[PDB]
Amino acid sequence: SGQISIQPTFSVQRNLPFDRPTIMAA
Amino acid sequence: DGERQNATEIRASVGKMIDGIGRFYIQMCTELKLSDYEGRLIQNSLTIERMVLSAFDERRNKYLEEHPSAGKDPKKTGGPIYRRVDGKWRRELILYDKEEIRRIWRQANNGDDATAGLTHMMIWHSNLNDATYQRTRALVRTGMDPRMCSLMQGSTLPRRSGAAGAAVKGVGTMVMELIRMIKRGINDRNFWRGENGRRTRIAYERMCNILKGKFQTAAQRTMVDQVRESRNPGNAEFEDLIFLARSALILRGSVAHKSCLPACVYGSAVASGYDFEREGYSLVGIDPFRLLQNSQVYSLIRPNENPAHKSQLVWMACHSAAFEDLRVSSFIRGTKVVPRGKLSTRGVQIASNENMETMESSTLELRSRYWAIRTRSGGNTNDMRTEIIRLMESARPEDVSFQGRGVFELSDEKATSPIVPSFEGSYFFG
Amino acid sequence: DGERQNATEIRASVGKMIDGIGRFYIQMCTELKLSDYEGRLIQNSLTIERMVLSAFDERRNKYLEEHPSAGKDPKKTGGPIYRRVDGKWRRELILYDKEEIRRIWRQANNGDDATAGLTHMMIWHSNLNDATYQRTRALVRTGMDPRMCSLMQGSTLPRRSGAAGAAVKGVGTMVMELIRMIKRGINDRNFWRGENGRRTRIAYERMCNILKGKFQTAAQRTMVDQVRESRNPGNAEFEDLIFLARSALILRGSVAHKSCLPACVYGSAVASGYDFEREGYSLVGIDPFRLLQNSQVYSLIRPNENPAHKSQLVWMACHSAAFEDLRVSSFIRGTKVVPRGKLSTRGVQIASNENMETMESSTLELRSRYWAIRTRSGGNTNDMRTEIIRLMESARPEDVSFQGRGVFELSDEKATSPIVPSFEGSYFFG
Amino acid sequence: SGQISIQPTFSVQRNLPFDRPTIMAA
Amino acid sequence: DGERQNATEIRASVGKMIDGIGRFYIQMCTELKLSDYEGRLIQNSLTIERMVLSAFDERRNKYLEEHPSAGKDPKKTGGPIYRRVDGKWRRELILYDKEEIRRIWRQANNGDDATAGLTHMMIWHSNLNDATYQRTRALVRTGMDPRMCSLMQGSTLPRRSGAAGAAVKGVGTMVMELIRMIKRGINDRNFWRGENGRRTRIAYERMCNILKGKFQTAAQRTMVDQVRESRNPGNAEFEDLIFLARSALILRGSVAHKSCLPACVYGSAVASGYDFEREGYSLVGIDPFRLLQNSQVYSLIRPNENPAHKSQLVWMACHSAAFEDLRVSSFIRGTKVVPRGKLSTRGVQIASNENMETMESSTLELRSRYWAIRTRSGGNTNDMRTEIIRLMESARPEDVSFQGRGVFELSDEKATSPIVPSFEGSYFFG
Amino acid sequence: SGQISIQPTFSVQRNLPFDRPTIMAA
Amino acid sequence: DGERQNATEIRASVGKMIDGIGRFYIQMCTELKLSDYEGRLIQNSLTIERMVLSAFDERRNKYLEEHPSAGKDPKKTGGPIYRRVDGKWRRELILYDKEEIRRIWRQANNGDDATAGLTHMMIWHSNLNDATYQRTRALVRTGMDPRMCSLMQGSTLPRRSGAAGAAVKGVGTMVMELIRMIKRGINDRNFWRGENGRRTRIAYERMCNILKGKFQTAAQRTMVDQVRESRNPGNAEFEDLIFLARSALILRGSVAHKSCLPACVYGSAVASGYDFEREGYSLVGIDPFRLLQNSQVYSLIRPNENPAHKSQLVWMACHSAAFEDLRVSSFIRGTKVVPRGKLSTRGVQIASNENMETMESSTLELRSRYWAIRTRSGGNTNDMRTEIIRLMESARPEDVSFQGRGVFELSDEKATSPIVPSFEGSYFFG
Amino acid sequence: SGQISIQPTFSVQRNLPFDRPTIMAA
Amino acid sequence: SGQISIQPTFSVQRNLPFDRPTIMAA
Amino acid sequence: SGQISIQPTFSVQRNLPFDRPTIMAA
RNA sequence: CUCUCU
RNA sequence: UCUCUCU
RNA sequence: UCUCUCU
RNA sequence: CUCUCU
RNA sequence: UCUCUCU
RNA sequence: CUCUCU
RNA sequence: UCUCUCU
RNA sequence: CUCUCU
RNA sequence: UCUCUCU
RNA sequence: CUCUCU
RNA sequence: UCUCUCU
RNA sequence: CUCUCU
Repeated sequence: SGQISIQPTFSVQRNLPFDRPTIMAA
Repeated sequence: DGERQNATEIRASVGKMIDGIGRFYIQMCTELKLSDYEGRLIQNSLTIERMVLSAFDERRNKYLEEHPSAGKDPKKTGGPIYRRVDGKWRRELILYDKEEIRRIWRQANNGDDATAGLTHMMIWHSNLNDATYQRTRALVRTGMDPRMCSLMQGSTLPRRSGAAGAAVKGVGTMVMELIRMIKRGINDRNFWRGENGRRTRIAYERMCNILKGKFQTAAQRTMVDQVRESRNPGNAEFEDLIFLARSALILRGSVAHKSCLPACVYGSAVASGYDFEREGYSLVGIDPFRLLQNSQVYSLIRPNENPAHKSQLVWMACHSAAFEDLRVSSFIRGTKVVPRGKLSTRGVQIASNENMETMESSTLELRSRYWAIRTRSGGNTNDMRTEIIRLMESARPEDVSFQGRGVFELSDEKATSPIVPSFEGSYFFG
Repeated sequence: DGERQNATEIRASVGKMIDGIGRFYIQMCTELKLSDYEGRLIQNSLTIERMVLSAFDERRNKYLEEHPSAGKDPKKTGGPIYRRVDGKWRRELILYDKEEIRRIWRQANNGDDATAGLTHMMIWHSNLNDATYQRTRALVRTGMDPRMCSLMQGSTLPRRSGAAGAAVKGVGTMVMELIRMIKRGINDRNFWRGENGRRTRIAYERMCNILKGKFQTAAQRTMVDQVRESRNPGNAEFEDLIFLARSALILRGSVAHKSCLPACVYGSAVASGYDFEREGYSLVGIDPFRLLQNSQVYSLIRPNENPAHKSQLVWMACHSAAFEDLRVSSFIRGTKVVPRGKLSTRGVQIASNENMETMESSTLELRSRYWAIRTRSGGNTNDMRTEIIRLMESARPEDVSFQGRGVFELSDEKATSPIVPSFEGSYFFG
Repeated sequence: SGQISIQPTFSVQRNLPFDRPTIMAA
Repeated sequence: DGERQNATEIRASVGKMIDGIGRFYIQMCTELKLSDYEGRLIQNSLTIERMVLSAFDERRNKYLEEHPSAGKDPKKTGGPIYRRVDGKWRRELILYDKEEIRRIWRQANNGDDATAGLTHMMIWHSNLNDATYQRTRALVRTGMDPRMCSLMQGSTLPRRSGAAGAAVKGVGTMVMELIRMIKRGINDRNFWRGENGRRTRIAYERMCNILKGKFQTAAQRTMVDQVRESRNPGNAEFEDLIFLARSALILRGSVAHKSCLPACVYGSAVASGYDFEREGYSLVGIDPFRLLQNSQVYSLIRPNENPAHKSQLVWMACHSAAFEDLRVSSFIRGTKVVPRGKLSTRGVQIASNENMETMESSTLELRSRYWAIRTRSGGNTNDMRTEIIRLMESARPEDVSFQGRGVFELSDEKATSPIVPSFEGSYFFG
Repeated sequence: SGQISIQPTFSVQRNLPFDRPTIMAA
Repeated sequence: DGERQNATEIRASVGKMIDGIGRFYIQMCTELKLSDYEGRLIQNSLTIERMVLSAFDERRNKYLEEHPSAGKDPKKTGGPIYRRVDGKWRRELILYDKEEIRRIWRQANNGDDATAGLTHMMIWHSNLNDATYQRTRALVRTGMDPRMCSLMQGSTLPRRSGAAGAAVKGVGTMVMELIRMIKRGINDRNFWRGENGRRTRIAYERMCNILKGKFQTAAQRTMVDQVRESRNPGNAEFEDLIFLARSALILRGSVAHKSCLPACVYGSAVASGYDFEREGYSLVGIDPFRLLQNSQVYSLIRPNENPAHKSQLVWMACHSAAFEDLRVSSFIRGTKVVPRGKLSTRGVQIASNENMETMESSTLELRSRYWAIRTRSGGNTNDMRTEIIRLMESARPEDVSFQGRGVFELSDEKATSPIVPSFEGSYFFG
Repeated sequence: SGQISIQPTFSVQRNLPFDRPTIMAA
Repeated sequence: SGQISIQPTFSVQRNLPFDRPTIMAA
Repeated sequence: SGQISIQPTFSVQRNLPFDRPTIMAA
């Protein structure tokens, strides 16, 4: 396993990624 | 906008705390007889910070007083000190009085305890620990899966931290404390009752209320309120808290992010004549970035190790970018950031069982091309369990949070013109 | 030490009250035509005491006047009287005027009401009831657990008792009254308000202040103060009062303990020529023990019952040792004290539905090897709920209260040399 | 259940006993 | 024993209520023009009782006022009245003003509302319903198994009953109300919140507290307290309440048992000149048994039905012996009691769709050889779920509760000599 | 099914019967 | 109707305050050397108002004196000033003495402090802030949900406002202050006690009494009284206050609404020769509407921004219609009012980090077709928690408050003929 | 979320709207 | 709410009415 | 508990001590 | 929730 | 005065 | 020289 | 609670 | 002498 | 999961 | 004509 | 809080 | 003018 | 928890 | 102003 | 479970 999504620290426009093939299913 | 007076007062207060920390480090360096090179070592600054933290730990001091240690007196502290003669580094252990350290700290702060500086040092240590090591063992031991590590920000912060420490720590650490409480409650029945029962109940109250305020959307807020309502929580709301931390990966709470620099940088700044009382300071503004821009810090480098990787680790620890997106971190720093997987460096601390014959000193490249304002938000998100689950379904890998909020050039001290980044690996612990 | 005059005045006052009680009992015995044996019956003395108490109950008298009873006039009183002819006991009911009883009481006290004697008789009755019966039904009905019975001292004392009655009654009885008030308040909303609202509020004030003064340590005192502060108390402070009574088992309050002898002993002492006005008296001194030492009291014994157990029950009721440690009680009395579990005797009172053909009379062995001074303290104890809980944690089954304070020989009338006891069952209601 | 701790009446040195297996737990 | 005044006051109050009920029934019989035989019909007395109950039902009256019925005005009441001319019974419907019934009730009680009489009549109706019909459909509908029916005492009592109605009703009825609340809570989410949320929460509080006081042993008391603690109870504590009612079959709570006679008996007693104000009364004493001993009541008998079985049903309803042991009930009555299975009789009420040509009238044999005092206890019983389960394991079919407490002869009005019964079928609904 | 154990109404010494073959098992 | 003298006196007083404000603005414009166009800028008037407010802030002045700022003296004030030469706008910072500003204010008011004008300016600033920005962060931080924003009227008013400021601020702001007090009380135990304890207790008293007077119906008034009664309030009455603010959305309190125009309009009116001392004034009458009808105000317009939206925002801020119904606001103004969601404009204030090269000036269309009298009521509304909940149930989306009270034509200066509106989006912050 | 009910400023006859699907339920 | 009890102006025999369901309770 | 602050009897310069951890909080 | 520790 | 990226 | 039944 | 800051 | 619509 | 019982 | 440091 | 009801 | 150790 | 509605 | 022992 | 939607 490992780190998955994100922890927004800086106020910059972005697209916070997540890994659905495992997070959505649980 | 009547906050300008309040904002100026807060800036003056944080500048005063930073100035006190810097002058205290200068006093400690002067009394401990280290040269300019030795005083700029990050290991020595970390040792001094541990000196202060252990000196002022009231509960630990009482514990050591009334249970004495084995061959280690409860009256004095120790810490690794590295000094250079003939060009070679060696480690020697110094013994300093806790009372003397406390007196120096009080004198350096105009006779004031100044717990704000202590909390700032603790937050810096916690950020370093988060950026250096993974505590997956504590995650698995308490029952939470090792799968999530983003919420573990500030998991190493002790309970003695004030409201700032509670605000800066992530949702995962609060959940970890809650599950530790629940595990201790399942262990024995005489809990929730008695004299200790009232104290543990109000502790649960306060920690659940700070988790209450940490969260963002209404459904998960209602869920944490309901699990709070339980008088004697157990296994079902054990899984409820597991799910609540689980939902934070998709709808995150508001976790504060601060730039807690090491005491070495503050000491060098004060030695240069900078007075933060008049100029002010801001843990989320340009001031820490500018301070790191014109400051030099040296660190001990182990054999067959990359100074660039250690400098990147130190920079991320300083700016609390351990869980920050790799792309935005590289854009802000200006150099592509190496995730923890291929970091060819161990921790910054040097263990006792190490050889003082193969270590070298290198400058830390704590310079960033861009600077940005740290945000305490979580990101745009726009029975209650099903409602919370339905919210995760909507999220698509394209929602743009902080719309119109870019990075700024170092010369842009007031942030006139944001820079829009255009977007590989994206996870530090991946 | 300027109290010697005050102590002598109090001794003279209590001696005067005791002398008045004794002469009143002598008058009642003379007018009711009982022999020396019949006049020394504890049942007859209890009947006379109930005569006086019912005669002077102003609220009960008014209630009976303005709501008449069924076939029982509100003007006269009754009570069981046992007389012996041909060696056999029988019970007959006498009818005496409340006005006549009141006139006799006033005449026996030099034309003074002397409510002190009435309060003393009420306290003796309450001590007998506490040493004889368990009111666990009242405990369970009001919501308090039946688990605690030590604090129920003086639970049968009516509200007409003065400050002495409030001081002698335990913490549990005050808590029981408080919970009865709270239950009546949850029953209806028109409470705390109106003309009756002011009176019930000042009643709550006074009873909460006497509980205020009853307690010992600062944290529980602060807790009772705070639950007092509530204008319209309810369920949360319902549980607060439950906890406050709950904490009294570990950190007890100061509950007065007095030696309230039956009117038979005082009457016999006065008939012997003893004048308590000059010699003085003390409800906590040697005087009641010495009076019981040289006094004889006879009691009715039911079939297949042990006179020794009834004598022990009467002795404990007299000395208010119902909740006293079994070991110290046995040491003071000189004979091992049987707890209530294996007491092979019913109550001293004989019910109306009883046969006057199988009852025998036996002497009560109210003689004790040692005598001790009664203490009004609670014992050494050295949010606020957690602080109170933490205090219970410290207590260990070895703390020695009343250090250096032992028992004294009957010949040791001034307590020169205390005797240190060396230490099985220890709970009367266990 | 039953009586638990003690109600000190006489001024004698003693060790006031309590039954923790149930009082401390509540 | 200072309760004698309190006991006498309670006896006077209950005697006054009984006298008011009797005089009210006499007034109703006088105004409705029924002969001595017609006035002694239990059906007519039940109709009059329903008259009073429907007249004073404030919520039902308001409901009928503001939602009018179909062809039935909300201003008047009706009820079956049976009268005899030429020896033959017929039923005719009378129309009487609710205001007139209320005025008659107030006048018969010296201008006092006297809700005690209304509650007594409601309890009599509930006892009759419990002794006549089984509400297994309501048990199965709410989720509880039909297996237990002992705890369903007073399940037909409406909410308008005071504290006496709550005390007399069994644990099963309280659990049924709790599960109805839980079902209504699972139905919609807007519950527990809003203006109605506060009222339903305090209703849950009060009903859970009366169930709190109903129970006997500490573990199940703690369990009901914990299920109370839940702010928003659901399915898990749904099963918790199912288990709590389930455990009541083995460790029962304290359920009051009262002798609520029909208004016919009280009316006949008052017509005979008996004044209960002076003589007093007691719902658990000998007084109801003696009143039934010298009272005659006639009832309508359906074709091919046994008058003895109907008399036994009426007697058990009067004495609330619906769930009482068959052997002890037969011993007290002196005639072997037929369980409900082989009772060859329908309900005492006669439906509208019945023929007024094949019905006969028979005297009810409400005479008992022995009389006993009703007990409000549950019987000797001497995580927490496992502890409760372990308690059921200990019970053996030989534990003797109420040791030394027997039955008494009717001539033994004060219960001098109890009679020990020596001990077939034992369950009424078996 | 049917009625199982008992509902003590009168204060008489007795042996309150229950039917274990079904009550204990659940 | 003896108020005519009182009403005329109040009109004269408010007219005198308005005249003083206008002459003060004229003096400031004359001394600061701005043309007619520059003097009519709303930004310049706002800067002058901040000048006055910062000059007279006694607590802030003392704070700055005894804690000096960083590079900013505590003796002088600053503010953005915009001037036009060659047609182009630029911002320059002026430095003026606090003493000089105070002297000018005193001279412009005939040597009188005239705190009424200061309070009026503060209320105008608060109305502008409420109509411009949403403080949902302060709502979520203190624990109240962000769901309600109608009650947040006057949340930015500092404590130095007099009784008028307390009356004009909404229920939500008072609740926010109460919860801030409660949070500070849960933080530390040494509160409610000591010298500061008395002051904070009387502050709680006064603020709870003004909330007492703010509310409308009796049940919620009783609730606020009871939460006041608590000596040391905590978490339960924390939720009680949350519910009390929660109930204000359905049964609102009486919140005053005033037309606080900017100092620019008053200065222009005084420059035109209007004397409000003789003609009088009324913050709820036609006078502010008529004054805005014949007054011209210019504002700075940011690039790609709509002047109409900024004019609508300024108009709503002037008339305190931030939370007013969209339909009635559009009917009164005569132009359909755009809610905050699609307002294509930022705040009226121009930040320091802004370019002085792309800004244009436009006239503010502060003209309304209709005028109406502001009402300080809340609307028709016709345990106590359940009673309050039941009240919310009754409300239906058709109750017509202010029956017969319409709007009036500008020519209808005395309101002879009201106009009945006939009734899309209806919420500004929706 | 957003603004819900109303804050009556002007004395005009109206029908003060509220959004029950969320306010009544809490 | 509204007017509750009475203000005796004329000297006429009467039964001065009050509304207890709310006055007595407060 | 015990004695807390001081009762100045002699006219000598001193620093009158108090125990804030309990006196200030009440 | 970009600029203010708590 | 101890330490470790990743059960 | 004003006015309004009913937060 | 339409016309009156507090 | 600061600022921001909408965790 | 190398150095710390639980 | 009494006495006790510290509920 | 051993010797004094309150 | 009543009474009962221990739901 | 046998004798007292609540 | 209705009623039914036992899904 | 014959008379009552849920």
